[PDB]
Amino acid sequence: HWGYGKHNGPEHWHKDFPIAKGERQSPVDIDTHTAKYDPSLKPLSVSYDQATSLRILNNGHSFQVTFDDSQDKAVLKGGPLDGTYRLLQFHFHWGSLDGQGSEHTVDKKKYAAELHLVHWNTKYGDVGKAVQQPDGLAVLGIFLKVGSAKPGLQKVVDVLDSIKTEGKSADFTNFDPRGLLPESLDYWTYPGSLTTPPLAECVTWIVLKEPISVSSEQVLKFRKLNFNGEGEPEELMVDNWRPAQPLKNRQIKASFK
Ligand SMILES: NS(=O)(=O)c1cc(NC(=O)Nc2ccc(C(F)(F)F)cc2)c(O)c([N+](=O)[O-])c1
Ligand SMILES: NS(=O)(=O)c1cc(NC(=O)Nc2ccc(C(F)(F)F)cc2)c(O)c([N+](=O)[O-])c1
Ligand SMILES: [Zn+2]
Repeated sequence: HWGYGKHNGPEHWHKDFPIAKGERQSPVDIDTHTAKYDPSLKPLSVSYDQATSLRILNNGHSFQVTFDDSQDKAVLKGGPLDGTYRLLQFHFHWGSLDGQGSEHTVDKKKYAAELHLVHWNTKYGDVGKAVQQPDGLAVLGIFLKVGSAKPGLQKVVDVLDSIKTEGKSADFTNFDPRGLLPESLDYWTYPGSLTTPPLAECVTWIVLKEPISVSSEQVLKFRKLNFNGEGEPEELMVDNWRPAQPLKNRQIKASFK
């Protein structure tokens, strides 16, 4: 199946997932001079104090931390969104070198990694229904640059040895995702898609302007994960990012001047 290699990477995905060539695909390059300030946008409302993390897992293309989404415990509201969206999981995309790894770019600048917090619209009842709707998901995207360490990330870093290969999972309770947020919640937003198969065009993207800083030692440990399963030849999990897609007839809106 699909992946990020020469023979099964993003340039191949359209053969199995023809929506890869669709009209609202992600990621995109954010041109800061053509983004449109929109004064009708509201501040984001991030309510994560009651979040219940469950598991951390290596799914063969990234690693994810999952949350209990059976109640309104960790929700995203406001911004460009109508309604309440529940946090389901977060995961990262990263590079083999510090100058690549993010999926979105800003004036063509690539960051070392990108954090995606995936939320789904509770009006649709479960996440499987939400992925079939044009407003079903909201993904909060946060850029990572290399610099000072991020203390709130260290406990994710320290458990990655236990999920090195695809299919491994571990208990990962009492993790507070508020420690992954930058100080400012100013954002760009646009209508887009999942950046992995099935590439469904169901996502309101909210990309934060302010990156978080992580240390070289922290991102190094991402690069030690494996795409392969246990007992298979080692293949390092790096460069699990999709390149920017055509913007087509979309406008990126900014919440700030
Ligand atoms: N956590 S999420 O981003 O919001 C998210 C939600 C769903 N929900 C589905 O109901 N169905 C589905 C879609 C495609 C496949 C297929 F065809 F890929 F196998 C299989 C099943 C999902 O599939 C994925 N996903 O990644 O597939 C991600
Ligand atoms: N970049 S992205 O478009 O946001 C993105 C989406 C997915 N897919 C899912 O999360 N699938 C999924 C999650 C839960 C269910 C459940 F539990 F509902 F069945 C069903 C399906 C993903 O694995 C990654 N990734 O890199 O790991 C990135
Ligand atoms: Zn992602």
